[PDB]
Amino acid sequence: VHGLLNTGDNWKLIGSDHRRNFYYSKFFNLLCFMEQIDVTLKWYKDLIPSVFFPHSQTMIDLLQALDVANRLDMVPQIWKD
Amino acid sequence: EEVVIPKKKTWDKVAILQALASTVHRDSTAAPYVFQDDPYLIPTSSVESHSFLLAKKSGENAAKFIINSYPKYFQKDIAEPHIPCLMPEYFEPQIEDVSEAALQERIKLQEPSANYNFQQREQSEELEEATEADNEKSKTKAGTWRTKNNAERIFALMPEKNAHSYC
Amino acid sequence: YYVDWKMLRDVKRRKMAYEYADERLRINSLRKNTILPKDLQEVADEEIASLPRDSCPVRIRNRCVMTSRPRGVKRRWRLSRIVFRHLADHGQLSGVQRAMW
Amino acid sequence: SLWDIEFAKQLAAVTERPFQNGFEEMIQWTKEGKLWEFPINNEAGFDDDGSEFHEHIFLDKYLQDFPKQGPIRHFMELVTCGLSKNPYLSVKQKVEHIEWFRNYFNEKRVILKESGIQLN
Amino acid sequence: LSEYAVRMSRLSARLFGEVARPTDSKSMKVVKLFSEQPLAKRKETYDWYPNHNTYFALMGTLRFLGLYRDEHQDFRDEQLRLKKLRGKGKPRKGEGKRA
Amino acid sequence: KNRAARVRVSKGDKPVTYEEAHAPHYIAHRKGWLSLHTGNLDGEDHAAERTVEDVFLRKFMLGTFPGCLADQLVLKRRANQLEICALVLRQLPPHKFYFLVGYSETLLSHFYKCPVHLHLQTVPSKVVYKYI
Amino acid sequence: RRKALPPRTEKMAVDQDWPSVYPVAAPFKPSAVPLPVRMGYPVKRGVPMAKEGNLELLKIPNFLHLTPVAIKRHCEALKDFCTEWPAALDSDEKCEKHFPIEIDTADYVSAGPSIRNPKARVVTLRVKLSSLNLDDHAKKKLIKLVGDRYCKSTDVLTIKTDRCPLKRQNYDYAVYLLTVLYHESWKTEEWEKK
Amino acid sequence: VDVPKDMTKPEITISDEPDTLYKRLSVLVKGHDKAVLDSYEYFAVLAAKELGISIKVHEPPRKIERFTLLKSVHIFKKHRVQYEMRTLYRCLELEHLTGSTADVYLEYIQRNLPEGVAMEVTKTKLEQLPEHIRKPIW
RNA sequence: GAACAAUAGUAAGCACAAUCAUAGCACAUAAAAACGUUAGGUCAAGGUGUAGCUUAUGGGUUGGAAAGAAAUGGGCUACA
Ligand SMILES: [Mg+2]
Ligand SMILES: [Mg+2]
Ligand SMILES: [Mg+2]
Ligand SMILES: [Mg+2]
Ligand SMILES: [Mg+2]
Ligand SMILES: [Mg+2]
Ligand SMILES: [Mg+2]
Ligand SMILES: [Mg+2]
Ligand SMILES: [Mg+2]
Ligand SMILES: [Mg+2]
Repeated sequence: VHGLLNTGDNWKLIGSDHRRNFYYSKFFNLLCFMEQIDVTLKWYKDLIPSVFFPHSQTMIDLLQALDVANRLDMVPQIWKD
Repeated sequence: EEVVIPKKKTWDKVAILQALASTVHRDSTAAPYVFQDDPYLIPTSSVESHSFLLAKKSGENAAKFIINSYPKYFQKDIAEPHIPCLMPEYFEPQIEDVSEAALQERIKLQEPSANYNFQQREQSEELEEATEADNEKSKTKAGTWRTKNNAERIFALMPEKNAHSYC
Repeated sequence: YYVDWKMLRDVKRRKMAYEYADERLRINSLRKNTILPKDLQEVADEEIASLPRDSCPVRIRNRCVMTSRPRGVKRRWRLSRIVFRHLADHGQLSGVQRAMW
Repeated sequence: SLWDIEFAKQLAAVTERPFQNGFEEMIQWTKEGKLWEFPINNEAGFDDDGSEFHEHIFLDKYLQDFPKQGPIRHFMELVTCGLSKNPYLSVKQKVEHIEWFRNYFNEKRVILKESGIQLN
Repeated sequence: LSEYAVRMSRLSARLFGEVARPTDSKSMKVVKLFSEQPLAKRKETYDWYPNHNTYFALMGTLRFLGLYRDEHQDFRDEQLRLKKLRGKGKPRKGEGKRA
Repeated sequence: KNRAARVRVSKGDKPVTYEEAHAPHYIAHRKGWLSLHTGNLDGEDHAAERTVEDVFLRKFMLGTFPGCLADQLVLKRRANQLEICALVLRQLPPHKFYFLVGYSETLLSHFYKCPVHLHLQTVPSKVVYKYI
Repeated sequence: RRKALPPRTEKMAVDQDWPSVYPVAAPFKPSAVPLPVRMGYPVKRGVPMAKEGNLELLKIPNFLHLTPVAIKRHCEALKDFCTEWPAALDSDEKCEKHFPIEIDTADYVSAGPSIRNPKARVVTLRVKLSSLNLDDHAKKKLIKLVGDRYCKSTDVLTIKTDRCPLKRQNYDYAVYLLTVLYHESWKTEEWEKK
Repeated sequence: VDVPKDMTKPEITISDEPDTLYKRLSVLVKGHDKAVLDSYEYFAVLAAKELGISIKVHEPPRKIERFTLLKSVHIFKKHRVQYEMRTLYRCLELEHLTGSTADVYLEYIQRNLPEGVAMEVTKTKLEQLPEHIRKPIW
């Protein structure tokens, strides 16, 4: 479905920025724990500092994902973000 | 016999520009393109992003309000290909007391269309099936007892056509 | 406001010059040709003399568009030499530099 | 049909977005008409009312009602040669110049009679 | 110079659009004015000046609408305010001479 | 003495920008031109209209950013679009920066009938080249 | 409330591509450029100024959107729009036999709201006279008819037209001049026998 | 790694009309500074070699337009201040070239023209004969 | 407020110098030349502080601006 968004035309199918950050928040809510860290951190720097800035539901979930995956090096950069 | 002439290609003016935009993809580190990407002007949060975008839109609306408030300062044209959107827009009716023009002039701009209809009705000038259709459409696009008054205006004076009236 | 009443009068003079520019051309065409009869040519002098005074191109003065100096004006920039030097020494004009050879 | 225009505007508000790319800004300005159409030709937008070169060069069809053998023909062929040579002037204004000369020679009739040569 | 050359020159004038019959150097003037743009109609001539009235009026309206701030008219306003505070102001029209 | 476009030598405490610190005979030697446009070439027309547009841009930006405008503008003309490049101090809120940016964009686009860009860099203070 | 953010240089990766950052003409905004670039005359103890707060880097035109990798990408995009030149017309002499008429036209570009240049109306039509079916007497009548527009050395005829407002009208008038010269060169009249 | 898919959407329609052929196309750029013209020449030659045009570039000689003005405001004619405008030329010759290639190359060069320069294009084109000359006689 | 086989002078900086242009060096020319002096010139390029007008010291139209008793500066043409 992300490929479907990217295929024809990127921006003209989502009306508002509000429903667009809803889309990206639940998108990272899925992608954080159902994929691995190597692609999760790579789409983290692609989506979060560019597209929208996080809400609390997508703030808590990277914290629980790094706690599940036992990744302690990644904490200060996302804290500064 | 050895003359070989290839056939020509016809394109719309911007097809090459989408051909370049196909190669130029999105930037990973950049801000949204509307905002200035100076770090003082980069929005920190989504509230700041909405604030900056609505501030720019309010600036656009304010400057266009200045243009529509004082159109005589922008009447001079420097651009010879004559861009029509860059001219100031007139929101005034052209002819005041002539009903058949002033009606549609104040329809194409609610209160003004009602005043034009009242001025047409006070001089016993009969509005046709098109002027009444435009006035009813202008009332419906903007705006409950005045709706019933407009219904009595639609049906009581003229047998106005269905395909506008019920619509 | 224009900066000076002389500038205002020159604007009005250019206005009547553009308004009457075609008729001066049409009458002077009859005037400046020797094939035409002299009885017609003296009449053509009469309607060229009965025209308003400020519609003539020789009354048009080239002044500075900034400060309206009557003379010392470059025709390319329509600027006086002092204003031209003031914008040129600040680097506000492209391609203009102090000359050194 | 105001409701079709309202439907088109409500669909176009969904379709339009804040600009995400400079190339998107250029295509929107070119489609609106703000930007020049590339490659540039200097006569873009000016067709001179669809006129051709034969209406600009040959002015003989507006010389039909003239005295054919006098100095009027001399004066008018010099004038129409100038109008054919002039690039900056439109064909309607050339017709206006010829009709002005016709009107002038129509009001002034007696002075051509006391000139010494009879002209129609 | 031969009559053949006269016919060749006249024919060349007819095809290329010049004046075929012989014409005086004084009489080529009317051809020159009808071929050239007249001086008063040139854009350099009538569009010589910027519209200073519209410039001043637009910028004054922006000054009173508080989108542009004009330090020079601020200076004139402050100096006129100081002059009127000192007491030497601009009189009414018609009171200066007789009174 | 030559006095055009020069800052006078004080006791040694006045800050100076690079453009104000160079005499006009350093133009196209050490410092460049604040406006770049076509009309000042050899066989090219329309220089005076670009000049008066340049002047009106300088006064309008100087009064539109009062006190928070640091130094002189950069005015680029490239295929009828006009780029106005500014150094603005961090004085006003970014709300007011974006309000004035959108206002100046739409107003100058509708006033010169050409597309306009407003490009800004916002700085802490005036950039000091010498003295101080 | 003052806020200060680090620029895009710290967030810029080693292997990121530049045309994605710079699509079009840019004023050299210094925050998005990772290169530490210095320009300006230094002080005797000082150094040239850095990229922040410098107007000389803002004055200078930039080629950052014209990096060579971006040139390869953009020209690979324009490769679909171009068409091939014929193999038989590779040589100037074969071009001379096949297409004898050449037409010089001009288009001008300038920075300003006005497009029109009065010198853009010109049309210069050049024809080699050896490619036509002019006879001997018709050829001599053609030279004595056109006069100075024919070169006696290189045997070419050059007609420059200026009088029409449009370049298409000038092209039609020039090709009309060529065809009326061709039709009136062959005519033998009564005064031509003298 | 966030790769949008199917970015390409071209619109090319081939007409039945024969394409216009140009014998030669001259691009004369004039500017104030030499470095911008040199880098722009490198850009144009690189685009030409990737498009397959096989061009030649030469530098026409410069001309300098010089004038003299008064140094002071009121009365000093002995002392003058002189001004100088410098224009520099670079000429590109384009040989054996077609119509659509001419259009796309010219607009790619035109949109990438910088701020301080100008240019003239001079197109000489291939056309066999008009239809009223071929082999009729009146 | 300095003595180099050195006896109270350090000195950021501005000038000089260096650099740059007259499309290759060099020379020459150009450009530059600080702080100050002459209350040197310019309210008539333009803005202005102060002091004066507001049926006038303001705003428009028409017509006129002479002339050499004399003296003198700088040039052009010569006196071959
Ligand atoms: Mg005044
Ligand atoms: Mg005069
Ligand atoms: Mg010191
Ligand atoms: Mg050197
Ligand atoms: Mg030396
Ligand atoms: Mg000197
Ligand atoms: Mg020196
Ligand atoms: Mg004195
Ligand atoms: Mg004064
Ligand atoms: Mg002297």
